[PDB]
Amino acid sequence: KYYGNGVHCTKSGCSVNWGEAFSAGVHRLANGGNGFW
Repeated sequence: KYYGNGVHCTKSGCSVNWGEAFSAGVHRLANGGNGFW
C-alpha cells in the first residue's frame, strides 16, 4: 500500500496522498491567483 510508509519520497513530497494529490494538483494550478481561467 501507499497510504503511508513505503511512500518513496520523490524529492517533492513524501506522504503522497492520491486524493490529496488531485487537491494538490488542483491548488498547484491555483497557486497564482488569477491565472487559471
